[PDB]
Amino acid sequence: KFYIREPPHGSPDWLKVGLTLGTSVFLWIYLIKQHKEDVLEYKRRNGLE
Amino acid sequence: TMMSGRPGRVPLQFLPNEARSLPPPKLTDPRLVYMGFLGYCSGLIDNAIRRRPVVSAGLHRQLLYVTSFVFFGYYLLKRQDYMYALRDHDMFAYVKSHPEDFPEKDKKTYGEILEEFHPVR
Amino acid sequence: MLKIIIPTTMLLPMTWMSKHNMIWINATVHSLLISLISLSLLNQLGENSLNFSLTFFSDSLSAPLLVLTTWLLPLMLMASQSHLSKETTTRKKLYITMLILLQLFLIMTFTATELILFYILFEATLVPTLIIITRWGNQTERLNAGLYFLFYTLAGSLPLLVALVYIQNTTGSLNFLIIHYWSHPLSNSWSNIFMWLACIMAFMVKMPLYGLHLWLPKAHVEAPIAGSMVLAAVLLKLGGYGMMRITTILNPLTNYMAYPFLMLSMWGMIMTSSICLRQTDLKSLIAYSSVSHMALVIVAIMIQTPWSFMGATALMIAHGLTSSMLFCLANTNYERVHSRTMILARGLQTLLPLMATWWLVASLTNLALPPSINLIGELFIITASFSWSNITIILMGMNMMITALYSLYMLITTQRGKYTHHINNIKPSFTRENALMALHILPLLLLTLNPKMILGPLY
Amino acid sequence: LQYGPLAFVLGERTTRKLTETSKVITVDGNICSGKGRLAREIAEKLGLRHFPEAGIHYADSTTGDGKPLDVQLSGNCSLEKFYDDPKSNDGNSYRLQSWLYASRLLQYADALEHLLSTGQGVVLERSIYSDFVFLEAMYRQGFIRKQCVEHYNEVKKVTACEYLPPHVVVYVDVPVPEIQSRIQKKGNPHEMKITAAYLQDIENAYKKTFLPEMSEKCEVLQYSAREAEDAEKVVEDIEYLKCDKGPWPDQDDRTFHRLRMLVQNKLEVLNYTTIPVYLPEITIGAHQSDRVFQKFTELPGRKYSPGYNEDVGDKWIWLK
Amino acid sequence: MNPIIYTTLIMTVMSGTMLVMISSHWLLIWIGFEMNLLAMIPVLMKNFNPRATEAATKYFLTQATASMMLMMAIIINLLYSGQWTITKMFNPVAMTMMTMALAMKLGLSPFHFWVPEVTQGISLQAGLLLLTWQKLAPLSVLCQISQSINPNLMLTMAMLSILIGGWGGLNQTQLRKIMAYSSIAHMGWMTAVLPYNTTMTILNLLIYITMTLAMFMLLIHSSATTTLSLSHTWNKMPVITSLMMVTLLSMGGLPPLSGFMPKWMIIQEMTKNESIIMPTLMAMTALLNLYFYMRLAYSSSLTMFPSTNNMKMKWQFEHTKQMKLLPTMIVLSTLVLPMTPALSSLN
Amino acid sequence: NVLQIVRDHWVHILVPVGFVFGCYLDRRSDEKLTAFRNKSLLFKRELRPNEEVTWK
Amino acid sequence: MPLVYMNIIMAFAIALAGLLMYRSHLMSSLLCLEGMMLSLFIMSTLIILNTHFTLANMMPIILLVFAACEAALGLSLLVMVSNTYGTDYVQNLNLLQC
Ligand SMILES: CCCCCCCCCCCCCCCCCC(=O)OC[C@H](COP(=O)([O-])OCC(O)COP(=O)([O-])OC[C@@H](COC(=O)CCCCCCCCCCCCCCCCC)OC(=O)CCCCCCCCCCCCCCCCC)OC(=O)CCCCCCCCCCCCCCCCC
Ligand SMILES: CCCCCCCCCCCCCCCCC[C@@H](O)O[C@H](CO[C@H](O)CCCCCCCCCCCCCCC)COP(=O)(O)OCC[N+](C)(C)C
Ligand SMILES: CCCCCCCCCCCC(=O)OC[C@H](COP(=O)([O-])O)OC(=O)CCCCCCCCCCC
Ligand SMILES: Nc1ncnc2c1ncn2[C@@H]1O[C@H](COP(=O)(O)OP(=O)(O)O)[C@@H](O)[C@H]1O
Repeated sequence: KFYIREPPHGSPDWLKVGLTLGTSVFLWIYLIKQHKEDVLEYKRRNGLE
Repeated sequence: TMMSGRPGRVPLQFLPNEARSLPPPKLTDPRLVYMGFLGYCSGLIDNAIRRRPVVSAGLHRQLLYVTSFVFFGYYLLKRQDYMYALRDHDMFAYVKSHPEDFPEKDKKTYGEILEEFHPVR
Repeated sequence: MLKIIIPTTMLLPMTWMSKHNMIWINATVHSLLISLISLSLLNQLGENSLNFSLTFFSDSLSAPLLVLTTWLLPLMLMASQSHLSKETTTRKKLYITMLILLQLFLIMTFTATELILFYILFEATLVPTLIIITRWGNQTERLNAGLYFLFYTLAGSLPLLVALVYIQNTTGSLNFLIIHYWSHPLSNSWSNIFMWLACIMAFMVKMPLYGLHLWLPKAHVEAPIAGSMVLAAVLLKLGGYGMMRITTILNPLTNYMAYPFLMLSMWGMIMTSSICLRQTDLKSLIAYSSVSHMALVIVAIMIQTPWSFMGATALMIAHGLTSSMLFCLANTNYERVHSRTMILARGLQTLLPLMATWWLVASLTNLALPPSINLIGELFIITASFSWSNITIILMGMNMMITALYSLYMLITTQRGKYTHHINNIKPSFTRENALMALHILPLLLLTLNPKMILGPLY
Repeated sequence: LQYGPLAFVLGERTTRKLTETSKVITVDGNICSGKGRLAREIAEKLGLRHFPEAGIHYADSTTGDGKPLDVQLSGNCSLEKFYDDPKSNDGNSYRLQSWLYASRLLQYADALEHLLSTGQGVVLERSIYSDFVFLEAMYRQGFIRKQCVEHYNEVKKVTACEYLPPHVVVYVDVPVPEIQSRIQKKGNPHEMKITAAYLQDIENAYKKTFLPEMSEKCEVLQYSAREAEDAEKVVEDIEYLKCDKGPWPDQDDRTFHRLRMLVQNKLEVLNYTTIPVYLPEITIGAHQSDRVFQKFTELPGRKYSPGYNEDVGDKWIWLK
Repeated sequence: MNPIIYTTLIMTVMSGTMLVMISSHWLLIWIGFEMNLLAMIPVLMKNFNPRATEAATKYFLTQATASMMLMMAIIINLLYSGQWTITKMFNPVAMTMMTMALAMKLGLSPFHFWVPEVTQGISLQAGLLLLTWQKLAPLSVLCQISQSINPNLMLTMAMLSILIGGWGGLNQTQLRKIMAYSSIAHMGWMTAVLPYNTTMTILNLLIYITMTLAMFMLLIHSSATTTLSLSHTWNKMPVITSLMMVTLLSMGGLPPLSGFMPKWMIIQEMTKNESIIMPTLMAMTALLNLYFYMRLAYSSSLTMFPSTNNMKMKWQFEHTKQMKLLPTMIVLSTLVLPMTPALSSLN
Repeated sequence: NVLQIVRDHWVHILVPVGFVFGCYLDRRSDEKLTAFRNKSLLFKRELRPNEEVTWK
Repeated sequence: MPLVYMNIIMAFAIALAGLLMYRSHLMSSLLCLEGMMLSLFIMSTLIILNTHFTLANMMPIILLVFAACEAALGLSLLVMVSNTYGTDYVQNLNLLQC
């Protein structure tokens, strides 16, 4: 307890932290899946594999 | 407007179905790495402006910055590659269709070509 | 070239994550390591250049300049750590970051394989230099000096950008190999004359040419020690490197458009040496000496013979090292007495013996004393100019006489005589300063031992 | 969440929050009066929050830890030095006056924020509108200059033209000889060096300018020492002041919203306290400014944001 | 003004701009312009004072005159063609009227005075919105009708805009007037490249919008409206001054910053059309913009101006309100040169 | 202790790892330019029985 | 083109010249601004009626609507200027300088 008045960010905003981490994880998963699907579609269209 | 009004162009379509036939950018594309670097710089500037520890505070915020920048950069690279490929395709089609305008030329060697010599003195 | 570029981009996080009392140590050690790594580029071929990839390539002209830049960075670090003791840690890190960015841009400039990328990088070298000058300069005139430098360089360089994009549109490529193998003669016309003017004038302003040089005394006098060291050693050589690279496509128009520039360079070399004879400021004296030497380099490039290019390259390297050493010596004496007047501090020969020895060696190398590479380059340029015409010998002889006169005048005024009676704060020379002088001078003598490493592709 | 436009459209309304007793009361008086005791008693009996006189280091009290900072980092002025050598050549008098005006402006902003976000009334031991009496006394005694007075007037205009006047102004009138007697009995040498004219000039400014000015805005209560010593009658008189001809009846929800948004932003409150008017008294050179700012950043809990100071015991920085 | 009223007026301005950008009918385009102006005027007059009232009056008069000329051009084009679709106009007189009306809306020279006057009159947020959105819409119309623009008139107005913006910004000391003259110069650049590559016009518009947003957000953060007011920011938060110095260097077109990309691409494109004198003059004239950017940078960041005494209390307090996307604007306005080939995606 | 020393002297690996990464990227850039490997008129030759490429 | 269109276009040109040349009053300039849209309305309806563009007959009504919207905006600005300065003179709108 150093501040006479409670700082606005004294405690982590757990809702915001969860939203941020979940959004990052979801975006990375979606990007990986999208790249996989794009590679497969390109292979199918150009008759490689 | 060069490529605007191209036949069969769907309005407000970021990536048409015909773009699926092109090689997608690799996840380790140097352009994607630069996009992630821009996201990291954005996170650092965020911390600096808000007067937090620049490298320590807001690791989740920095992660989201990097992820969003990489995502948008990937889709932007896809669209850029598609547009350049379409430009090259149309150019080659036009060259094929206008042989009178793009004729083959006789190739003569430098033993046959006469070039003036300018001495340096 | 990535094995040299990436270590600098890693030097940046090292500088920004090091402890407050270890920044100088880390930066100096790893800059020396990067210089040692960059020494490998001196192994050049006898037929073609070293083409690493589609973006970066190295040549017998690019290699010595890269090695000079990588070797010059730690010396700038030493001088800066000398004069920036009271700055905060963040500002010290910012200064080191500016130096690192300048070195990175210079490396990419000298290794760029395309004219437009070369233009982008050699223009990018202005921002760190301008920040350094206008932020860590001592006098009130640093702002005006930065304005002069920036606007001279940009007014020179913008028509160069227009010329480069026009050349790309006309020919299809700005790649140096393509424009060399596919070069075509430049017919005598107003359009070709103005293209030649755009390119050559940009690089002449960068040289600088006589009549386009005021920014050089302004910036060199008012910049900090590191800024002065990098401005003369490397940043002046961008013009010469560009002119050597760009004159491939400008023939045979160069045989006729070079007369005004040759006359300006010769007569202004004489004039700037004479100015050095009557200078009341030591930094101004060194700056005008730099102007004279770069005017000689301009003469060599304009006459454009295989013997002139070799002399031009050797003179560029030698002048870079000598000017850096002279600026360092002047900065040490300034730190002693907090004034740049040349006659304020005298008797330094009897107050600081080894520093007087360093002064003597630097002055001997400044004038063309054989077998130094300064003399090698100057003699090659003089012989090529003699082949060009037989009164260039008259002009070169007058310039050499005045060069010796003003060099020894500076040495005698600063060192000889009797010390100033009231100046009693001249402490013994520091180990750091003596090491800086030794690291400036020894590579010069080693290059004298092995001269073919700095004679360019024409060797 | 913090108050803002979204909260306003959600439905938080100042008029709804007000409880008909949300009044701003300022007790004023000359040097060494019973105004402090009167303000304490009024705040206690009426249930209002008491804000003591806004002296130096009030901003220190309201930020970081409650402990006041060093004089070099907060105020750079001394009331003791002003008393000992009023006509100093270093601008101490006007530096002190401007810093005290800024402190009073900050305290008034804090009190208004408290009243608007809580509905409770506030009792200030002095306000912005009574601060100029010291400036007039200093100028008429030759302690400061006309340029200093003009700068004070400019700042006062552009700053206090935005805030609502107090509901009640209670002035305690004490004659100068009694003031000097109380000062002599108190025993503090620095204020024992106060001259008679300086005490007279403050009284003249209070009676001739401040009271006539505030009477037009709203009702003003004037009490002597004996009347002020009995606070029961003062509170009874305050309670039966049903008249209100000020702007407070005219205020609406949108105006209150703007006022609350202004007062909750302290940098926006103090925006015009540092305007580029280069008076020698208050101007600080580049080197001194840089050194003092470096020291302030070197202070324990001041380098980063309040939630991000590791050395004072803040955790979870990497997830904040 | 009530927050609901403010947000609905902002949404009406954006609705008018979107109507202009999506409509295919000249009458609907004119309706969009009218709605934009009608909802924009109170936004300018939000903070009531004589300066705001005068700025709103001048802006309204200029926009009303431009809209009348635009409607006259539409009617004249209808007379000679009987067409309402927005395509290549069928009458040179109607095209001249339309071009002059749109130039007056954009503030191109010699229709520029209202831009610095209104920008100095209105607050920082109002100036930001004004510059960005009110340059966004008429340039969309011009890009649509580019194929019938008269190159001589368009390039004359563009060169006049560049010169006048450079000189005005050179003389001014007020930050809002400096920003207005910078806007005039950048509009000159964009309209100069318009009759050759609308894609390059859009690229320059995007870069200019990013840089202007970053600069105005920094000015709002520093709460400075003059040069001397900005000269005190180094003593309270030196990070803002450094970021603003970098942004100012970018706005001058110095490599390798983002501001060099629009000038570079425009010069290349205009040179492709066998035009050299115009790109050379446009490149050389920008040195005035760079000069007053550098003069502003000397005062704020590269040097340390004298401070005051209450700056200690300002140190003690903290900046509460946050302007989101400011770091993103700062990054995108300085470090997107290597990503240049994305203009094909913009195409 | 080791943990305190490493916390201060961990930056000294940055330049060496950057040099290693740069050499690796140089190798990768070289491996993309094998379009005329063992096909230049001056250096064309038959492969040895136990080698696959002339240079890497 | 008949002479009626000539006269209508001349009327619009006269109204435009009147707006661009102020004398003292902001109200007179507003009156000139209203005349321009009157001429535009007349020209548009003369063109539409002659060519029997049946669906275009609703355009002049919208033109009038936005004309009087602009008139309302100008009157609001004029009353604010009058309250500020005491007269609607355009000489008092000189606080801002180019
Ligand atoms: C990464 C290193 C740098 C590379 C740069 C390359 C280009 C990109 C730039 C990106 C910048 C991002 C951060 C921006 C905000 C920085 C704010 C700051 O002060 O930060 C201090 C901060 C540490 O101090 P602090 O106590 O935390 O800071 C608290 C206060 O902010 C302390 O501040 P204060 O309150 O004490 O105020 C003092 C200071 C406060 O002001 C500042 O410090 C300036 C802040 C803004 C700088 C510019 C931001 C970027 C703008 C675009 C740059 C374009 C560059 C290219 C163009 C040419 C050059 C312009 O003000 C002054 O000194 C005023 C006088 C000087 C004004 C004139 C010069 C201004 C800068 C102009 C040059 C800009 C380029 C260089 C930027 C370098 C930034 C670090 O330093 C950093 O965070 C540096 C970056 C550290 C990165 C660590 C990454 C992880 C570990 C290494 C991993 C490496 C890769 C490993 C791979 C795997 C291996 C196995
Ligand atoms: C760095 C400068 C700022 C960059 C930020 C720009 C932000 C743009 C806002 C929209 C981005 C996301 C859009 C995705 C959904 C919309 C996609 C679709 O609706 O638009 C497409 C078109 O929009 C763009 O293509 C997508 C945005 C492209 C932005 C690229 C910026 C490139 C700047 C160069 C530097 C690289 C910066 C890298 C970081 C952004 C197709 O519409 P279309 O009907 O066919 O185009 C009509 C235009 N005509 C008439 C001229 C033809
Ligand atoms: C998708 C479905 C999953 C669930 C829904 C998620 C909705 C969106 C996620 C919400 C993000 C969030 O709440 O936290 C944002 C954090 C930091 O929060 P804050 O404290 O700064 O407000 O971090 C940030 O501030 C984000 C920074 C990103 C800035 C914008 C980057 C733009 C990318 C493209 C640029 C070209
Ligand atoms: N604006 C000001 N300028 C100069 N001095 C001031 C100012 N405000 C308060 N002071 C000084 O602060 C002191 C506060 O004393 P005060 O609280 O009035 O005593 P008491 O509580 O006995 O009435 C006074 O001596 C007064 O001189």
